[PDB]
Amino acid sequence: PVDCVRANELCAAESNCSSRYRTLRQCLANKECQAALEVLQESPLYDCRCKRGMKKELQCLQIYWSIHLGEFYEASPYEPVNHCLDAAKACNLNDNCKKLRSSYISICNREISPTERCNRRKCHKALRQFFDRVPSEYTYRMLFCSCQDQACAERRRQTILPSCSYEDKEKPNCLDLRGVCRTDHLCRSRLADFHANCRASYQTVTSCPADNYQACLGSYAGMIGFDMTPNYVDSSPTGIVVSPWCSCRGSGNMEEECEKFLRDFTENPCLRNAIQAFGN
Amino acid sequence: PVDCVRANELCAAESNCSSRYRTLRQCLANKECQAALEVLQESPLYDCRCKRGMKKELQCLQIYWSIHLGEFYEASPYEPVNHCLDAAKACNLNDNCKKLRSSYISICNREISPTERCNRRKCHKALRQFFDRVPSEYTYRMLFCSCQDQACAERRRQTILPSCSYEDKEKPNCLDLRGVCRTDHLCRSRLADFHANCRASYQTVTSCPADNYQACLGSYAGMIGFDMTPNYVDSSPTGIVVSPWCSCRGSGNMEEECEKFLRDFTENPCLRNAIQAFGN
Amino acid sequence: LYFSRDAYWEKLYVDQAAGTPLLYVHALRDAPEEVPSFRLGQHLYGTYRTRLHENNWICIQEDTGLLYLNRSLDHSSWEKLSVRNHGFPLLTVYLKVFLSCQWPGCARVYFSFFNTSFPACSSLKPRELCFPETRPSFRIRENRPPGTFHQFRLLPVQFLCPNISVAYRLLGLPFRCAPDSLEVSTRWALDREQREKYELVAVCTVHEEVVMVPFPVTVYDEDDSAPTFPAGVDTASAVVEFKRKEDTVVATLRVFDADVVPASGELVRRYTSTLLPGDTWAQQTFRVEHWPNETSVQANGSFVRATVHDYRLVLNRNLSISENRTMQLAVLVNDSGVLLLHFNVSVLPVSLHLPSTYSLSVSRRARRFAQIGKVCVENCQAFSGINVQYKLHSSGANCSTLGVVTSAEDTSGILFVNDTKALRRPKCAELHYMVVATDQQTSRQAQAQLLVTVEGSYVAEEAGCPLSCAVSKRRLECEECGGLGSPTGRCEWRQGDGKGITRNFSTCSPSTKTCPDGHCDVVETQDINICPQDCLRGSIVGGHEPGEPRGIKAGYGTCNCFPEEEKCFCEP
Amino acid sequence: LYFSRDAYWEKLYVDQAAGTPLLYVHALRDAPEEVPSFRLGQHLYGTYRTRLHENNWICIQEDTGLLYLNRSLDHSSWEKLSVRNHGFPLLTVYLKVFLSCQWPGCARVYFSFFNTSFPACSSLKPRELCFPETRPSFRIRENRPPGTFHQFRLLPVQFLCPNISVAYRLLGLPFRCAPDSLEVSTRWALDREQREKYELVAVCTVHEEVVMVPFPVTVYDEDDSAPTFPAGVDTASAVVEFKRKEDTVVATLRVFDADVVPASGELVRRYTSTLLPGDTWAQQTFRVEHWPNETSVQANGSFVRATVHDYRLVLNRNLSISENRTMQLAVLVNDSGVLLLHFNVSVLPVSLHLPSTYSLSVSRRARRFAQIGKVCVENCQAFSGINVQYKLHSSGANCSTLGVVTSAEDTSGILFVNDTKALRRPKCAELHYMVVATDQQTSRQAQAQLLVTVEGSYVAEEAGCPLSCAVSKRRLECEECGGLGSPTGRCEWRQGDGKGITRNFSTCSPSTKTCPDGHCDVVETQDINICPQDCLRGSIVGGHEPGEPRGIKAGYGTCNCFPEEEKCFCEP
Amino acid sequence: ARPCGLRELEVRVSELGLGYASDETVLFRYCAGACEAAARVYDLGLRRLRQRRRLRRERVRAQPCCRPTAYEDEVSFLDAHSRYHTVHELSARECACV
Amino acid sequence: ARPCGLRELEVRVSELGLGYASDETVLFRYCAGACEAAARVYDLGLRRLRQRRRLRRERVRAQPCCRPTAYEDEVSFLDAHSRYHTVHELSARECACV
Ligand SMILES: *[C@@H]1O[C@H](CO)[C@@H](O)[C@H](O)[C@H]1NC(C)=O
Ligand SMILES: *[C@@H]1O[C@H](CO)[C@@H](O)[C@H](O)[C@H]1NC(C)=O
Ligand SMILES: *[C@@H]1O[C@H](CO)[C@@H](O)[C@H](O)[C@H]1NC(C)=O
Ligand SMILES: *[C@@H]1O[C@H](CO)[C@@H](O)[C@H](O)[C@H]1NC(C)=O
Ligand SMILES: *[C@@H]1O[C@H](CO)[C@@H](O)[C@H](O)[C@H]1NC(C)=O
Ligand SMILES: *[C@@H]1O[C@H](CO)[C@@H](O)[C@H](O)[C@H]1NC(C)=O
Ligand SMILES: *[C@@H]1O[C@H](CO)[C@@H](O)[C@H](O)[C@H]1NC(C)=O
Ligand SMILES: *[C@@H]1O[C@H](CO)[C@@H](O)[C@H](O)[C@H]1NC(C)=O
Ligand SMILES: *[C@@H]1O[C@H](CO)[C@@H](O)[C@H](O)[C@H]1NC(C)=O
Ligand SMILES: *[C@@H]1O[C@H](CO)[C@@H](O)[C@H](O)[C@H]1NC(C)=O
Ligand SMILES: [Ca+2]
Ligand SMILES: [Ca+2]
Ligand SMILES: [Ca+2]
Ligand SMILES: [Ca+2]
Ligand SMILES: [Ca+2]
Ligand SMILES: [Ca+2]
Ligand SMILES: [Ca+2]
Ligand SMILES: [Ca+2]
Repeated sequence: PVDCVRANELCAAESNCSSRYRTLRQCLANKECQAALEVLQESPLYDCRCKRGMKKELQCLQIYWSIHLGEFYEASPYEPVNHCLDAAKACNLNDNCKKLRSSYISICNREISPTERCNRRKCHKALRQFFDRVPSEYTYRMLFCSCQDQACAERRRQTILPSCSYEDKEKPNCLDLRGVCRTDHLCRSRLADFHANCRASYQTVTSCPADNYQACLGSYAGMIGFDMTPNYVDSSPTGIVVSPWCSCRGSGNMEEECEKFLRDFTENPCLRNAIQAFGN
Repeated sequence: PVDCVRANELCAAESNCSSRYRTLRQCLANKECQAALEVLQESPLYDCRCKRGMKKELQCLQIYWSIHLGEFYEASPYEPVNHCLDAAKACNLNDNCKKLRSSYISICNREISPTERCNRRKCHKALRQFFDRVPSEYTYRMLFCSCQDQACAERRRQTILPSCSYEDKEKPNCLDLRGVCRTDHLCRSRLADFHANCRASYQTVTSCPADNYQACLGSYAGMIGFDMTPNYVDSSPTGIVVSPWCSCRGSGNMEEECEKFLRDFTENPCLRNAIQAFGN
Repeated sequence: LYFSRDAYWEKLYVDQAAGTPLLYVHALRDAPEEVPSFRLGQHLYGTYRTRLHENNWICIQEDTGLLYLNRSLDHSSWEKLSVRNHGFPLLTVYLKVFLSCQWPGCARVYFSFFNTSFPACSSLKPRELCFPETRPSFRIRENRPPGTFHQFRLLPVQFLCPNISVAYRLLGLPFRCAPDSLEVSTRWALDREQREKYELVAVCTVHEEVVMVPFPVTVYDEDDSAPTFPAGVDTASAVVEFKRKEDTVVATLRVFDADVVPASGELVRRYTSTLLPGDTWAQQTFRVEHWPNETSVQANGSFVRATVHDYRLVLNRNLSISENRTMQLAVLVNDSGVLLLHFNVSVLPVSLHLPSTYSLSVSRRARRFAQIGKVCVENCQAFSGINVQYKLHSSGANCSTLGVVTSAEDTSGILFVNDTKALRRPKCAELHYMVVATDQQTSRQAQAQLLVTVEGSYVAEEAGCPLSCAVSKRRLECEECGGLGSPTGRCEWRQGDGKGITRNFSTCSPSTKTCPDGHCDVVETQDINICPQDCLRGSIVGGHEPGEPRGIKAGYGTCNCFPEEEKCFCEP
Repeated sequence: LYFSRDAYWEKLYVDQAAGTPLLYVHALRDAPEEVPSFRLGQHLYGTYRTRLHENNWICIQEDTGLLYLNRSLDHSSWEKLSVRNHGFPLLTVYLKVFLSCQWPGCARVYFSFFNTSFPACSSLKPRELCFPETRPSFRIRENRPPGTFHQFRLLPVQFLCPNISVAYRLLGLPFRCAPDSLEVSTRWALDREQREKYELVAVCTVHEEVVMVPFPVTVYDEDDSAPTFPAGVDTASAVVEFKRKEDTVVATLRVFDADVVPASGELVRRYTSTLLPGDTWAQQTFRVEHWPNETSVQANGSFVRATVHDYRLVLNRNLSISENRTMQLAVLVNDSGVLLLHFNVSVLPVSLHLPSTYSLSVSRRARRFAQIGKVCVENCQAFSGINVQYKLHSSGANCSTLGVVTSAEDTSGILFVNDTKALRRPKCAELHYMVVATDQQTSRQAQAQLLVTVEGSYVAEEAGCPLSCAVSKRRLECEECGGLGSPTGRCEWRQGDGKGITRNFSTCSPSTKTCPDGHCDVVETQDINICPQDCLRGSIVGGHEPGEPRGIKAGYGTCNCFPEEEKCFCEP
Repeated sequence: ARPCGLRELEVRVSELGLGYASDETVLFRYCAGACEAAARVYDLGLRRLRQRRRLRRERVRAQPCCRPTAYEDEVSFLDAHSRYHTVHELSARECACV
Repeated sequence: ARPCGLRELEVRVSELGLGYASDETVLFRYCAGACEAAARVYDLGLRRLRQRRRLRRERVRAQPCCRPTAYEDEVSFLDAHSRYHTVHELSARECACV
C-alpha cells in the first residue's frame, strides 16, 4: 500500500488526475462532483493510508480527510497493524525514554498562576512526543502494569499526570467533546483508529477484531495527548475502568447515543481483555 | 602633506591627470613623456610622501617609485620626522612587546636542517613586525643601551638574533648587496630613509641634519628586517661600530665608492653621536 | 411517523429458499391519518458506508412491513460481494429503509452473513432460537397515539423448524402482549414527566428451557412545560458598593423547567434571555449571563430529570466611585411560556477618608528598605476594582527619609526607610508628613498627618558583614550581623524542623513576618538584596520545590542564597 | 681624457664681485693628440637632482679650465633659488662639467652658499685659508701620459686677501710640485701592479701656522695581464670511484691573474670558460664551474691585490656502477691571453660482493623490532649516490621471523625481529636465510648466507608492565620490566648528570646504543612505541631543548614519555 | 592506575541524601580516575613557587583535578506522596582532565 | 575569603626551577582563591555517595578546584650562555571555577 504523500506525488506527475483532485477539493472545501468522484475512484489517492509516527503525518492526514464524502464509526486511515515501579526503572535506565520522560514531566508540572494549574497545550504536545517516538516495550509497560494494592494503582494512574492533561474544571458532554475532537484532524484520526481495533464483537473468542491485542493497545495509546484523552477513573487494583473526561449529563434526547459512546471505554470487553492479557 | 594613496584617489577623481599618469606609467614600466611630466609636476602625486607603519605601506611605495625618473643618495619618501637587562625586563612586563618578542624569537630560533640554520624570510618578516608596531620607548631601549663590560655588549649584540638574520655563509660585495636592496621596493625606501637622517655634515655642532637624533635612530631602526641589515660587529663595550654583512673585497675599480658607502655605517659621526647621546 | 428502533438485525445463511420471511418492521405514528409506507434503499451497503451492489434479493411488503427473500443465494453471489468490500472482511451488510439516513426519517437494517449452511433443528441451542444477539432498545415519543412496536417470532426459525412449541411472555403497565398473536402494543399514551424508562423481561419457553431477556423502552420528550419559578421569587435585590470590578456576579436567580428537548446544542437558540431597554447605563455596565444545569426530581417514586436555568447579572466595566444611583432591571425569558424577571440594583458611592493622625516610630540603627507601617483607606480589604495610590509631602522639605509604595493586593501603602543619611542626623529627629490618598479614574483625594519620631542610639557596622541577611548560614552568624531590609539593624533567624522538604525551612531573614512569607511585595522587589528567598529568578541547589511565580517554596534543611549570582543552596 | 677627480668644491658668499675666479679644473689625457675642452651644464642643480635655474652667473675658460664669476649676487637672487628647492633648505648647489653625468665623461662641481657676506682677512683661521672642508681624492689611470692634476691656491682667498704670504709644499716619488707655480704634476707614467696607493702630506704655511693635510692618490688599472698558472701545473687528475652523486667536486685548479678590471658584474661576461667538445658523455655528466677570489701579493714591499680564479669540474648526474671509462678533458679560458686546461678523469666500476657467511644469534626472550646485526656491502661508508636495497629469502618458507630495512645513511640493512610467535617455537630454532643485495638503476645483485640460532630460555611477562620502556620513570621500575624494542627482553637505564639542561639526560631506553642516540633510524620509525625520546612529534613539559627534526635534544633531570598522547616530561 | 573518565552506577533516589522520599532507580554517571599525563609547565612553575613560600598564603591548586565538562539536563521521578520531582544536572556527560 | 581569579607576580626565570640559568624577569599570572558559590546538585550527590562508602574506592573530586581555562602562548628569554629559550603555556589568561 502506497501512503497518501507518495500518492499525492504520483498524482502530481499527471494533469488529469491532479485537475480532478483540485476540482473536488475546491468543490468540497451534481454533474461536476460525480465526474470528479468517478475519476478519483481509480486513483492511487483512493485507498491510500497513513502510518504511525511517520515523516509529515499531518500532511498525510490532510490529504486523507479532504476526499472524505460526508457517522458514529469512521474508517481508520492507518496501516492495518511492584511491576509499575520496575517499568519506571526500565525507562529511567534508558537514555531516550529518560530524556522524553523528564521532558513531559517537567513541562506538565509547571504551575503558572493560582488559577491556571499548568500549560495545557505544551503538556499535550510533550505527551504526544513521548508516546510517538519511544519504543513500545517502554510506553506500554508503564501504562498497562497489573497491580494488587493501592500504591501500584496510584502510580499507574499518575503516569500520564492526570491533574494537568486529563482533568479540567468541568466535565463536558461526551457528544460535545466528540464534536470538538472531530473538528481537529489528528484527534479525529486517532479516534477513528480507536474505533477500528477495540470494538466489541460476538464472533471471536476474545471479543476483539481478528484477535489482535496489540492493535487495541496501539489504538488506545495513540489517544493520549488530545482532547479525548482517556485515563483510569480511580486507584482500584483489579477493576480496570477507562473513560474520557466527560459524562452523559445534559444530553437531551441523545442519552442512548452518549451512553453507547461511553460504553466503548467503560464496558468494552475487548479492551479489558487486552489490558488484562498484557498483565499476564 | 597628502600621502600618495589619497593622492592616487584624488587623481582617480579626474580624467586628464589619470590619463597622463597611466601614460607615464606605461612609458616607464621624447614628446609624450615630457608632456606627461609637465602635466604631472603640478599634480598632487608630485611631492607626495608615505608614512612609517601606515595602512597599506607597500602600495604607497609602489605609487612613489613608479614616477621616479632615472644616484648614490636618493630622496627619502617619508614624512620629515645593566641597562639592556632592564630593557628586556620592561619589554617582558608589557603584553604587546612580550607577544611580538616571543614571536620573532620563536620563529628565528627554529633550526630546520644541519645545513639550513633557520627560515630566513619568516625571521625577517617577524623582525619587521616587531620593529613596526611596538612603541619606540621599547624597541630603542633594547637596541641602544650603553654598556661597560662584555656580557652587556653580548646581550646587546644578540638582540636582533644575528646568527639567523644578520650573518650568512659568505660576505658579499657591498655594491652588489646595494643592488639587491635597490631591486626591492621596501628595502630601497628604508635605505633612502637612512641616507637622509644620518648623513654627516660639517655645519651643525652635532654633525646631524638639523640636529635631530630621533630621526637618525628611527632611520637606523627601520632597516632591521631586510637584506641590508645592520648590527654590531663585536662585543666591545665602548666602541660602537655598526655595518651591514658585506665587505669591500672584489670591488674592482670601485673601491673608493664601496668604502665611501661603508663609512656611512662604520665611521659615521652623526650615528655614533646619536647612539652615545641616547646612552646618556 | 417514526420507527420504534433505529437498527434492525437478522442472520443470513447459504441457499435460503425464496419466499422465506426475514423480519417485521414497526413504525409508530403521530396523527390519526397516517399509514406507514415502507420503501427499501437501492444499495446493499457494506462496511463503513460502502456501496456493493443494487438490492436484488430482499423484498418488502409495505402493508405489514415485511422484509422477506425474493431470490435465493449461492457461494458465487457472496464471493461477488466480498471482493467489492475494499480490503475488508465481509461480516455484516445493511439496507436502508425509508418510510415517506437518520432516525426518525430512516432506519438501517443489518444482516450478518454466515459461510455455513442452515444448521439442523436439533443443533440449535434455545438461546439462539428465541432472541437475536443484539438486544433491542425501543423509542416512543410521549403524547402520541399508541400502536404496535415489536413482534417476537424469529421468522426463518419457525419457517425452517416449525415443529418446536415456542412461547413468549411478559411480566398497571401501559404495555401488553396480545393473545394468540405475538405483537406487543401500548394501551394508553405516555408522558416522560411521570416515568421515563421501562425495563421489562421477555420470557421465552422452548418445549425445554426458560430464557429471560431484558427489554428496555425509553420514552422521548416534547417541549410540554412552560418555565416555572422555584417558589414565587421573581425579584432579586443586590447592592453594588465595594467590589466594582470588571466582571462580578451581582444577582442570581433560578428558573425551573421540566422540558429537556432544547439540548445543549440548540439551548442557545431557543432559551432566549433579553435584557429589556430603557437606560444606556445599564446596558453599558450590566449584562445577563445564562447557563443551565440538569437536576433529578421525583414523580411517583422514580427519578426523572429536568433543567434548572441560572440567570445571573454580571458587571461589564470598572464602575467609578462617584456613582450614586439605583435602578430596577427587567429580563425576558423565552421558552420556544414566556417569563419576566426583575432585578433591584443599588450602586452606592464610597467615601475614602483616612484617620486624622498616624503616630509611629523607627529605630536609628535601621537600614534602607525597612517596612515600618501601613497607610490604608478605612475599608481596606474590601476594594476590588479601584486604583488608590498614596504619596508623601514633606513640610520641612529638607529631611526626606521615608517613602511609600502602593501594594495593590490590599490597596494600601507601605512606609519604608529610603534614605539612611537623613535618618542618622540629629537635626531631622521629628518628621512631619502629609500623606495624600489619590484616585486614578476620578481626581478625588484625601489627606492625613504622619508624625514619626526617630529614636535610638547608633552602633557602627562591621566590615566583615555582607550586604544581605541570607548570605549567613548558621544561627550565630545570622543574629550577630545585619543586612539590608532589617527594621532594627540586625537579622532574624527562623528555625524550621526535620520533616524533609517542607515549607518551614530554617533561614536568616530581615523580618520573619515579611521575608519568608511566600509573597514578593512591592518593597522587596525594588532591589534584590532584601529578600532573595521570596523574590529570586534563579536556581536552587539541593532537595527543593520551587516557588510558583518565583522564590523558594520548599527546601531541605537550611537555605541560604547568593543574590549576586542568582543561586540558592538548600542543605542540612 | 678623464677628470682627475669627480666632485669639486667651492664656497660662495653674498655680493661677490664679477671677474672673481672660483677654481681650476684638471683633465688628464690618454693620447698625445687631445686638448681638454670644458663645457658647463645649463642648469644650476640643487638637492637630489633638482633643476633650479639656468646657469647665468658662473662662466668658464676652456683653455686653462677656469670656473669664475661672470655676474654678481644679491639676496633676491638666492631667495629666488631657495623657493624652488621643493621643501628643502638650500645648502649646496652643483653644476655639471662636460669635456667632450658620470665619471670619467663628466664631473659635477659643488657650491656651498653662505647667507653672510665675505668675512674679514683677520677673521679667518689659516685652516680655512689653505684647503677646503672636503679633502680631495685623485684618480689616475695607469699607463697614461702624465700631466697636471691639482693646483693649491684658493682663488677668492688670494683675490680678496692678497697680502698674506701663503706657501705650499710636498714631502723617488713620481709626483712633483712645480716651483713658482703651484700646479702639481707627475713625472713618469704609472702602473698599479708596482704600487696602487700614494698617501702624501700637503703642507700649508701661513705668515704663522703650519698645517698638514693628507693627500690621497689612487692608481686605476687596465687589463694588462694575461692569466698565469701558479707554478707550471696544467693538468689535474682525479678518480671517480665511490661517490658518484649528482654534484661532487672532482678536480680543481687555480689560475692567477694580476688584472682586476673585469669586476664582479662583468667577470661573467669576460673571463670565459668553455668546455671543449668531442664526447657527449662528458658534457652530459660533467660541467666546468668557475669562481674568482682576490688575494694580496707583494711587489716592492707594498701590498697590491690580484685575482685567483678557481676552475673546478663538477658531476652533473648520478653515475651508474657499470661505467668503466677514462678520458681527458680540455677547458678554454679567455681573458678578454688565452689559456688551456687539462683534466684526466677515470671512472672505475664498483664490485658489490658480500662476505660468504653471516653467523649471529638472538635471545628467545626478545620482542618485536629488536636490532640484531647489520648486512653491508664491504665498502660500507664510502657510497654516496648509489641506492642498494637488501631483502630476505627464507629457504624453509615456514619460519618467518626476521626482517630487513635499508638504512640509506650508511646504505646498510638492519636485521630486526619481526614475528615473536615464530621465534618462541621449538621447531624454528636454526634459521637459514639468503640475503640478496640489489641495486636500483642497474639490476646487478649479490647474495650471501645468513645462519641464525635462536638461543635461550623463556620467562613469561608481567601484566603490570607497559608497552614501552620510556613509560618507566625510576631505575628500579626500568630494569625490572621490559618494553618493545629490547634485544634481550629487559630495558636499560642510562644515567645522566646534574649539569642542568644537557644532552646527557637519564632515561629508560631499549638499547643504550640506539635509542637515546639523536637519530631516528628506519627501525625506530616503524611504530612509535619503540623509542619516543628520539622520534616523537609532540611537546616536552619542563626545562628542555627540542630535537632538530624531532625528538628530545636536551632535558633537565629524568625524561619519560607517553607516546600514546605524544607528550614527554623532563623533570628532576 | 586507570585514566580518568565516565563511570556508571545505579542508585535509589533516597540514597542520594537530597531529601526526596522516593524509591525509583536512577542512573548516575560520574567522573573518576587519576591524572598523570596532563601536567604542564604552569603546574611545575606554580608548584615550585609554592615550595619557596613565595605565594601570598592562599588556596591554590597545583595538581589537575578531574571534573566534568558538561552535565545531563533533567531527571524526573515520582515519590511516596504521588508528587513528581525534576532534578537539573545530576550526572555528567563528558569527563575531561581540566 | 576572596573569589577565585587571576593573580599576578614578577619572577626571575631561575626561580621557576625549570633548569634555565637566566636572569630576566617574567610576568606570571596564576589562578587563586576559593570556590563557595559554585557547588551543584552533582557535588552534593557525589559527596553523600562517598559518605556511605558506596564508591569503588577510587580518586574522586567532590569540591570544585579552581583551574585556568586557557593559557598564554609563548614567553621567550635569553640566558647566561647567549641562547634563547621559548616556553609554551607558562601562565594563565582566564580563571574559571570548573
Ligand atoms: C450542576 O449540578 C451538579 C450537582 O451536583 C454539580 O455537581 C455541577 O457542578 C453543576 N454544574 C454547573 C455548571 O453548575
Ligand atoms: C446620594 O444621593 C442621595 C439622594 O438624596 C443623598 O442623600 C446622598 O447623600 C448621596 N450620597 C452621598 C455620598 O453624597
Ligand atoms: C420567542 O421566540 C420566538 C422565536 O424567535 C418568537 O416567535 C416569539 O415571539 C418569542 N416570544 C416573545 C414573547 O417575544
Ligand atoms: C479594571 O480594574 C481591574 C482591577 O484593578 C484592573 O486590573 C483592570 O485593568 C481595569 N480595567 C479597566 C478597563 O480599567
Ligand atoms: C527613594 O530615593 C531615591 C533617591 O532619590 C528616589 O529616586 C526614589 O524615588 C525614592 N523612592 C520613593 C518611593 O520616594
Ligand atoms: C677568498 O679567500 C679568503 C682568504 O682568507 C677567504 O677567507 C674567503 O672565504 C675566500 N672566498 C671564496 C669565495 O673562496
Ligand atoms: C674495466 O676495463 C678494463 C679494460 O681491459 C678491464 O681490464 C677491467 O677488468 C674492467 N673492469 C671490470 C670490473 O671488469
Ligand atoms: C675571447 O672572447 C672574445 C670576445 O667574445 C673573442 O673575440 C675571442 O675570439 C675569444 N678568444 C678565443 C681564443 O676564442
Ligand atoms: C641521485 O642520488 C641521490 C643520492 O641517493 C638521490 O637523493 C637523488 O634523488 C638522485 N637523483 C637522481 C636524478 O637519480
Ligand atoms: C613484518 O611482518 C608484517 C606482518 O606480515 C609484514 O607486513 C611486514 O612486511 C614485515 N616486515 C618486513 C620488513 O618484512
Ligand atoms: Ca408529556
Ligand atoms: Ca421548556
Ligand atoms: Ca417535556
Ligand atoms: Ca515577602
Ligand atoms: Ca700597468
Ligand atoms: Ca686579466
Ligand atoms: Ca691590470
Ligand atoms: Ca635512535
